[PDB]
Amino acid sequence: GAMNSSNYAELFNNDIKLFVDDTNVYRVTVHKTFEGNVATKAINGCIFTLNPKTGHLFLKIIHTSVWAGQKRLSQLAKWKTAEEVSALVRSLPKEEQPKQIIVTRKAMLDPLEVHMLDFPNIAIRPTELRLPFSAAMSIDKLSDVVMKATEPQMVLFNIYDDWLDRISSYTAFSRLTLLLRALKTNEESAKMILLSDPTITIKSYHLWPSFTDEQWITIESQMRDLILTEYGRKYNV
Amino acid sequence: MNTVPFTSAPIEVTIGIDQYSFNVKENQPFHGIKDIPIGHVHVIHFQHADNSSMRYGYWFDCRMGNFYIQYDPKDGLYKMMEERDGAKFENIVHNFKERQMMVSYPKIDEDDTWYNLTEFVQMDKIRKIVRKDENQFSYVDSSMTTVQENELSDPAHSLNYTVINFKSREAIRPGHEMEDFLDKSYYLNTVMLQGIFKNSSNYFGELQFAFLNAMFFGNYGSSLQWHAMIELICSSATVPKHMLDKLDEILYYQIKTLPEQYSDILLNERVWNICLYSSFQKNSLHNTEKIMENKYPELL
Ligand SMILES: O=C(O)C1(c2ccc(Cl)cc2)CCC1
Repeated sequence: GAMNSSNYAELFNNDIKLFVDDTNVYRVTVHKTFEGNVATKAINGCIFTLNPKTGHLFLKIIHTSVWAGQKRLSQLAKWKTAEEVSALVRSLPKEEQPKQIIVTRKAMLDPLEVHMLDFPNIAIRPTELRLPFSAAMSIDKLSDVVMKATEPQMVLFNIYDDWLDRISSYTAFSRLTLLLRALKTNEESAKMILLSDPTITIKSYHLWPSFTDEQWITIESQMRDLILTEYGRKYNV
Repeated sequence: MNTVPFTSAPIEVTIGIDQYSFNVKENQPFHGIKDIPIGHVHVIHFQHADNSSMRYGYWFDCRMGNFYIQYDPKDGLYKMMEERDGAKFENIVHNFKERQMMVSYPKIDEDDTWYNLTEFVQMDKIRKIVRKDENQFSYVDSSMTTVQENELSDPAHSLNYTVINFKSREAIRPGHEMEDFLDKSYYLNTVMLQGIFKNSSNYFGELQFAFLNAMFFGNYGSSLQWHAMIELICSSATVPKHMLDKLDEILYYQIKTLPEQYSDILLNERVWNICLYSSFQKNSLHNTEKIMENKYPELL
């Protein structure tokens, strides 16, 4: 059910829509056992649910206890995601419920369709573009609240901080995807770009530094440089 | 044995009677079909020599009345009719037999194919899928659409099969989303078997009737119905042993009887690979899997 760039504009219109990313829902470390076999240990995950227009992020924290005594966890994760998303929709006032939900992976179409049977007018469709939402765990404040969680927890963020006071949603989401793409390609260097100048800080209620318009241009350029490089490093070009 | 006489054959047409068929030439002196085995439903079906468009035909049971065929030159097709005058009908049949203008239903005494394809099919049920209550027989043709097809335009000429949809509230219990979608046993046994069909014989009868309309008329909606009903059983982890064993027999003969030349349009590759190789019942259709592999290994 995936479209082309043609309507990058459908994103930022006035129809309420949410992006659902399940990459970080089911997360493991793989290790050797005393007997020299391999075992996984689960760590906390999250559902990344984002309104691209408003920047609102509904970060559903998935505690490791949800997997206890369950089989086929990677398949269960997709259904747990669909259940949480449906619960979120049901918890919103009607006028705030999305008209459509965009899954970033095609394996979520059926778990979500089934959980949303009660909402026939909410269109479920997947991307066939490449969105970097899996890098949301590279954002320090987001990573921190997931790892510290002792129980299931829903934490609300604005992933655009205050940008919308100054730029459009279109630009705001292009900056976010460029920041996330950079973080995904070379986290260390991306984080170096963002903090090298200690005079530019991160407000306690923000996720990203308080760059001026001028400083955002420079930053965005450095992130583009980064991605282009890593592309060279990787492919030898 | 019973008889379906023909008033005449004014236009050239290939006539089918169950899985048998013979060519009749424009105004050849053809007057019907005799020795039709009592105890089974049957289908007499037609493809005009001049317009292969619209295969069409009639489901009937000779125990339910005296039936004849009459070409209608206004509507342009062979029409089944009932003769209520019993004395008149015996009279007509005896004269046509005496003049030997009837073909004999050519059953081979060792052959159980028709029974094996119509085991669970009953006229009373056919007449509920094909609603035209003034007639004791039922008309079907290539183009008739199903109730589910019209939902996604004339309901008088629809095929009223049981709607099956794996992503519906009917199929999916609130709170059991993942469970009921990956193991459809609830949907099969409680919703459909216990709720709608009442027993497995009525389920298999619709199954077989859907297959037969798909094959004899290339009715696409019927084909969709046949595949759906197989997939529901095969995707159910919990099915009565007797249902599994019968289903293997049902499907084996359907596969056995299917014209090879039609295998590319009437068999859904996805459903069959799923049923035979990925589903809960992957190991429970030995006969059906052996003939699918030996006859159509290309689909798989
Ligand atoms: O083309 C795509 O995949 C993207 C998309 C997704 C949903 C809508 Cl409504 C419109 C554009 C563009 C970012 C993902």
